[PDB]
Amino acid sequence: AGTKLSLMPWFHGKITREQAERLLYPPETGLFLVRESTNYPGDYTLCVSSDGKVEHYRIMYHASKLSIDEEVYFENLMQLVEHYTSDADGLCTRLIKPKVME
Repeated sequence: AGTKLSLMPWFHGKITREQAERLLYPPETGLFLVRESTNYPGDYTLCVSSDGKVEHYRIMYHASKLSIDEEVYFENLMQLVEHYTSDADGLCTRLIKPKVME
């Protein structure tokens, strides 16, 4: 049993920035994961490989709504990933391929 988010192949839970860097190597544009900081529950960073390195997009919450750009907002993290899977909408790349959680 788990939450929907817990079962999402791109969701790695509480891993560090440095551990994400090792998971997203070698670079492959559009390979991605989301990790959570131990600082605070639901403090997420979307980590995506693009143009030979990892880009890190930290989620913010504004009145409980999630964004990574202060332009486009979502109710939850799964909606955010869904959106950027289909088009870049200003990100460095679409989220093309999950780095599958093991």
